[PDB]
Amino acid sequence: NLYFQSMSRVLQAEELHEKALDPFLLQAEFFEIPMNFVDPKEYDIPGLVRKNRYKTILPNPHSRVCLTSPDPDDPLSSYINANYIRGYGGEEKVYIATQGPIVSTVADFWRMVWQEHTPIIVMITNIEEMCTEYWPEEQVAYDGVEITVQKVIHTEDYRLRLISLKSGTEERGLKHYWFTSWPDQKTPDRAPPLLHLVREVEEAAQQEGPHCAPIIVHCSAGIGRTGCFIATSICCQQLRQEGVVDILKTTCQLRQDRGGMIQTCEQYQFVHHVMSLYEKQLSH
Ligand SMILES: O=P(O)(O)C(F)(F)c1cccc(-c2cccc(C3CCCCC3)c2O)c1
Repeated sequence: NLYFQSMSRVLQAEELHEKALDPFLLQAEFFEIPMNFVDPKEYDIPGLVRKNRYKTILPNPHSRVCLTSPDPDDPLSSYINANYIRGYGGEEKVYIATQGPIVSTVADFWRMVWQEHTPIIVMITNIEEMCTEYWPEEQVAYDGVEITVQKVIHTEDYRLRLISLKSGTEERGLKHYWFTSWPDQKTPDRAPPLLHLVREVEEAAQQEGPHCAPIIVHCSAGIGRTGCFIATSICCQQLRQEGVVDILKTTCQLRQDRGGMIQTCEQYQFVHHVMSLYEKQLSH
């Protein structure tokens, strides 16, 4: 409740199923949630224009990812349009939501991957929408870190890249999930590929073992599709643990961390479609 009054609506199975199919109640609920957008005058940094895809979609200062190398005291070098996002039960830094890298922020994005020890990146972008292609065909170096694409795995809904990151003697692995099945119309029949991605990523996150480093999630602005992916991921754990889903409370938690998380009402309804489907799958 730090930045605005959180709201809650605890849904058991029947209400969840019915709520996903009630666009009139969904829009009434959705448009009562504060966007929690940052006033652009909150940042007064020369050269900042080149770091933002959109001038009104800025990272909330309290949860902003600061790039501490090579100069934490330089407001521009330290800047990236990204926020730490709490996971299920308020766990700190489960995710980082960021905008899709642009030409001038490609190297900044890799500085963030390196700083945070990110083991997983989730990219939600259509092949037609091509975010700047920030990974190499085979190999590239950015600020002392050699990035190598070791393997490309093509599945129906995502391209998985197994990437190696090397700097001096230390080597780290990274899994890059490029999801290509984001739908134009957020109808219930388009929910299974997103649910499959959510489940595949949470299993890969568990395989990292204790205190998994932040998972980076991005789409064009880093709020809409990113908000849907993260909200779904949190609610899948809530459903398995508690037997209920609270998409409203989860959306508020996301907005406190980054303004605008779950951008449209159609995206809000889509999360309900995904969660209603997962509840039916779990029931078996
Ligand atoms: O499901 P999707 O394709 O992502 C969608 F939500 F439908 C959708 C459709 C069309 C545009 C955007 C969008 C994406 C990034 C930034 C913005 C800005 C918001 C603030 C003002 C400037 C534009 C967008 O409007 C999202």
